[PDB]
Amino acid sequence: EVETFAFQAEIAQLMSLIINTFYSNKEIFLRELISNSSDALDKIRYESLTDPSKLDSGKELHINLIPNKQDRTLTIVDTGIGMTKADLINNLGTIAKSGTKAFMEALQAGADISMIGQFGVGFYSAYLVAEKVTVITKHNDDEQYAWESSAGGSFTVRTDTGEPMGRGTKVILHLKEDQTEYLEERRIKEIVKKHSQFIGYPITLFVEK
Ligand SMILES: OCc1ccccc1Oc1ccccc1
Repeated sequence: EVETFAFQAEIAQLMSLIINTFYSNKEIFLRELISNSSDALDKIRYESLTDPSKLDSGKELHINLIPNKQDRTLTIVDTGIGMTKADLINNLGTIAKSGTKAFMEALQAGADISMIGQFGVGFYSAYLVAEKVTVITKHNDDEQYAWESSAGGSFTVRTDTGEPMGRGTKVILHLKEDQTEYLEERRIKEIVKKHSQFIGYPITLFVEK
């Protein structure tokens, strides 16, 4: 049972700008996704301060980076608050309509694409490097769902049949054929050290083979 949705016109416009604009500094996608994961981990931490049972779905608060050269995927996993089905459909918990508006007024006033995260739509920087993005998520108040989009104006949502997650979000980047440098251990390490060195949660870079 797969539901197919149209992006709001402004989000489709943001996504086409990210895909079609010539912009070499693509590596900031990882900073933006790690920052999103950190924000989601902050939220479940804050909720657990007054209700410890919110961590019954998992006490550990962390971020994992999993490259897979055979599948040509880079997966960013966190054990944050996760997203309900409603949040997934509503632009993955973002204020994407007003954020895109603010972002594009900034771009014509001297900003560049690397500043996307200041406008709440940093998730969509995934399409700097990915031809398709899958988002698997589990929130304490909902079931496990899979969101997917290859851009082109539509996304799908289905109940996830895969591995149970407990709580949190998994962003699977199906990389473009010429963006496989982001599967290389030394390149990911360099980017994490450059842009994410002060994130307040353990970031574990998995190795392969
Ligand atoms: O988990 C990071 C993440 C992944 C995909 C889309 C948005 C995300 O950012 C969140 C999600 C939920 C709460 C707060 C921030």
